[PDB]
Amino acid sequence: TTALVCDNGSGLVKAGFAGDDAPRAVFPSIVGRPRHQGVMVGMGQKDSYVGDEAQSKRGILTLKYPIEHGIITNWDDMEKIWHHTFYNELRVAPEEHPTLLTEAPLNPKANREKMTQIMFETFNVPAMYVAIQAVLSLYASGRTTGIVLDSGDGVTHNVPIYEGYALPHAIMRLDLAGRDLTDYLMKILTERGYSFVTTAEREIVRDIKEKLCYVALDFENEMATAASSSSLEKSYELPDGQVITIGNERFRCPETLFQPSFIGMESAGIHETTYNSIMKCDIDIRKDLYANNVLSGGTTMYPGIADRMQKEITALAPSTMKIKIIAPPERKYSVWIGGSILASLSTFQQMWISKQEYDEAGPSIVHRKCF
Amino acid sequence: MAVFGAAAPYLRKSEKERLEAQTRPFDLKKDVFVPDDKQEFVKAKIVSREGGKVTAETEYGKTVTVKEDQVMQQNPPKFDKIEDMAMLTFLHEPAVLYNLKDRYGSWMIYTYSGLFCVTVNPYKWLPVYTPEVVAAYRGKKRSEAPPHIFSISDNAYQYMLTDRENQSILITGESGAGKTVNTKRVIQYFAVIALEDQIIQANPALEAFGNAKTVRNDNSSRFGKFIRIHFGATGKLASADIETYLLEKSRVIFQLKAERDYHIFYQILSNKKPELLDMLLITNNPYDYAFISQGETTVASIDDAEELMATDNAFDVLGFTSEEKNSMYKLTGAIMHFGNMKFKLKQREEQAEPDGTEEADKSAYLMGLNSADLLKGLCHPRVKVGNEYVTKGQNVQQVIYATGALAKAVYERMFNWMVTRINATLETKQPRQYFIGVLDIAGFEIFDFNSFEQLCINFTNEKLQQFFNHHMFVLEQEEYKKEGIEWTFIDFGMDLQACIDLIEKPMGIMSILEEECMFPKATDMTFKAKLFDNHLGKSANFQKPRNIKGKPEAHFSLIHYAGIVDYNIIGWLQKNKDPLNETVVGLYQKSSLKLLSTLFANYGKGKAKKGSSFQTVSALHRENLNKLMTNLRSTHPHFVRCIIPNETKSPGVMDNPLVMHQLRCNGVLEGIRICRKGFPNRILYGDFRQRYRILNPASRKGAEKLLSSLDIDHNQYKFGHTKVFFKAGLLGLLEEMRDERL
Ligand SMILES: Nc1ncnc2c1ncn2[C@@H]1O[C@H](COP(=O)(O)OP(=O)(O)O)[C@@H](O)[C@H]1O
Repeated sequence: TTALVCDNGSGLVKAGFAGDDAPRAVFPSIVGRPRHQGVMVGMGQKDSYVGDEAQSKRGILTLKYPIEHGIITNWDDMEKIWHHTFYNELRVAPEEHPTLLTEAPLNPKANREKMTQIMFETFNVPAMYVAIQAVLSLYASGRTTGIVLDSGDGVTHNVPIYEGYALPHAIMRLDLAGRDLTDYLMKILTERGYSFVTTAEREIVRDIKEKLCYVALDFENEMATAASSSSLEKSYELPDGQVITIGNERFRCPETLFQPSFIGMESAGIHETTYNSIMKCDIDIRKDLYANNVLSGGTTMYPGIADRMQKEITALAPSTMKIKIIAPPERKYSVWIGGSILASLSTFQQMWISKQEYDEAGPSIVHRKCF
Repeated sequence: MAVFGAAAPYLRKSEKERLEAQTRPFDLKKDVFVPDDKQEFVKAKIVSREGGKVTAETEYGKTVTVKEDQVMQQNPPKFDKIEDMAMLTFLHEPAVLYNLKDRYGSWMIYTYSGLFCVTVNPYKWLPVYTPEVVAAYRGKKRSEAPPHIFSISDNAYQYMLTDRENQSILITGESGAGKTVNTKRVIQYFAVIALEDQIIQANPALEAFGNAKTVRNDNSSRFGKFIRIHFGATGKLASADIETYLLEKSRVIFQLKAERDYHIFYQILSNKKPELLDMLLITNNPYDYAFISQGETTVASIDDAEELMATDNAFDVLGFTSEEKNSMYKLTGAIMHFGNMKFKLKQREEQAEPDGTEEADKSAYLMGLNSADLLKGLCHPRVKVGNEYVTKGQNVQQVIYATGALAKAVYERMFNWMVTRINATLETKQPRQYFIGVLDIAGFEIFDFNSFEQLCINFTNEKLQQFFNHHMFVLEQEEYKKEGIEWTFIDFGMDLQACIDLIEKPMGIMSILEEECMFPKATDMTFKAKLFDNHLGKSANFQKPRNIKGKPEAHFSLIHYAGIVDYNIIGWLQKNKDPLNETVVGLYQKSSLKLLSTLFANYGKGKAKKGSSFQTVSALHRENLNKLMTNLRSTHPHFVRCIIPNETKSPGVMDNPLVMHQLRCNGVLEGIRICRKGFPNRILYGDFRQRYRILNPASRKGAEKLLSSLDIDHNQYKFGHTKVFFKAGLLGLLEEMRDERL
């Protein structure tokens, strides 16, 4: 038997089989419902589109994300997402496959409890397990120490690990991510004349962000460069023509990661929460952590983010340390890759939570040594 | 006794000479088998049993004392020279050694040993291979005719014809101990009873592409050759098929301190074909090429230049063109050019980039790809994530493992396709019914620096020996259900399967090795620690190593049927990795050569697609062994055991250590040991009477009266309805009471 590695994320579902080199199914975690009335009789419209289909019918739907910041807020939508993943994308029967699921640090406990209750009762999986995203990133990176910065789409977090032991008191979690960057980019494009308001235009703005945004190495110098030159402006082609041209908005959007006061948050940038997690860690492992700073997740994928973060952390740390930032090209899928590695490990086969254990001890079994 | 032509003496000595040799004094008390120093057990006499002191007077004039706990009787003279080792009155280890010793001194080659057929090769010509005995055997039975492989060949044939099933001949011996010519005479006999020339003609190709120098042999076979001889409905010769199994890939890359790579690279390195070297850019110096130079560079094995010529001749006389041999040679040269590639880490990153490009250019010009394109495909693989491709990163270790796996893959691919071409040449359109296959496999090799490859070999031989053991179990159950005497319903296989479960099963050695080469920062010490933490004491066969006579090193020891083997860990993680590079495989599919056929296509709804990185030599090997067992377990098997008498080509004189080594590593001793738990001495009632009636001179009542008046216990003999079963002690006691009766 083989296991299923479903990294449900928050804004992208990634599923596949344990032992693969990459996820087989990657689609947005979206549930769309029609908002107009529907006149053609006989074509038999359905009531909810889930996944990559909702992006095709995007023009006549209201797109909902069932998961807000790591946390699941709509359990019916999430059951639809999982059903679509199991049956219409992987085409497997979950009654005969263990399932490894992934979660961010410092979430509510009812999240995991309801997740496993659903997986055992609605889908009847034989076993299941919930892993932390950062640990799986560090598996897939081929390290055993290092401070991992996993910037997804709802949540950003640092998890310092040394020699296979994690330092829980030094785990930092920040609720600024790609979704807030998209909202800031909408709000900041509005000052050039373009307005995107609907949930179906949020997707167009997310595409603009992915395709044109980058991190400036020096924010003030890039601002002056954009104010004087015009060599920074790119054009983008909306899905109906009418090209839009954006200038300093390209590097002004992901700069919110380093100055979260742009969106009215009080906290510190990612370069500073990384350093603060390191300084919470014990003094004997800080050199290794400085040398093994691992990036993963979709929001770490801007051009120039590694160079920017190295410049910042280097200016912060003592001048006699080797700051080094590991940013693989397959960053976005690191959590899934590590999950596949972990579920294929042979030592792991007695760490699943079986159906018998669940029927014995209730959903509370999730927080036990079978974590 | 004239039916055996001129070979009659060598095939079987006359009854008259048997009786004239029977008359010989032998003391059953003080001529017992005795441990030795120069050998294991030597013929000697004891003066007396003085407490813990005895004195063995051997032939050499020595008078050593041995302990009363290591002495055991010698075979009686009235049962020496026995054709069937299973019928020996006393089944000991050196007993059978001396049996075969006197049989080869008396120049009797073949000897029955139960379900086996043992054959020590004679070094000079005998009339035993003349066609007269071949034709004249037709009509004689196995149970009566003296041992020979023609017997078991005919028995397999008639078994096929009566049961309408396939049979399997398992010839077991070392390359260079006569296996080739043994199989040759097998195929001759099969043709006689109704394409051998073609087999021998295409053989040098396999001898090249699947043989390499080990320490125990300079022409050792690595792949599991296996020839299927089909037939028709009328049991007449139809066609022949051949399959290759378990070809070791690690040799193409890593070679030990004392051994070489495959023969082909050296044969090409023979300058007698300068056109090959100047068309492949191969410099004469063998130290130049890193894949090969780590092994033994050159040895006095054979005339490698002449062997190159013999292979080229066999090629030109085989169905395939000259361009195809040219492509074969150039492909092997490309495999050779892979080893010298050089990679460095980048400026301020963890990415691999090539510094040397010349060997890259020339290997691409050979392979039929672009050099920049192949370098890009090695440094930056592209993988499929849903409906998009993203580039994967690699460092130097990863790209080197990928290069090694690519080379091993292309070599093994070319090999399998060459075997397909050979079989196509051999192929005849005659309808092919049930076949009788003959199998050539590596041996249970033991050394002082056993490694991963030797572990794989021993695992294979474990599966084979357990298979034979279960086969003999069912055969003994057949004998019992015939005789109407059915007892001891335990099988004989699980006692060996318990050792298999320590290699294949999850948390076994292979699974731990796979997990360890998957884990991030694993090392050999961590591998050893996990092996110990997970097996030590909690298992039955896994146990500590042993350091004897200052051996090199050993990290743990398993026990097999062939003895305790100490294995070494160093290098297993690095050598087990087999990450195949999918982008470069696609490049090969898009080549401008024959390569696109070898790599034709290689790497939802339920998919067992293990990734390219989650690939391990051990896992591929376990799969191949599984399918080989599935091919064999459908055929009724037969077993042939070949022993070298001495390392020197001088006949007559032998080497007892080499004999013991062959016996243990072969499993004849394990067969006799499985016998030793039941009643191995099995004789009918009539001859029993004619030989033991004078003890109580006068069929169940008289036999029972004699047995009760011979002080025999119940559990010591089993009363049958055609034969009454006795053990070693019973035979000894009946012998003694006969002797005092006379
Ligand atoms: N090339 C890119 N540049 C910038 N942002 C990107 C890029 N690719 C994806 N993203 C952002 O990453 C987010 C998705 O991150 P992901 O790794 O899928 O987290 P999750 O799996 O939890 O949704 C999206 O909101 C998208 O805006």
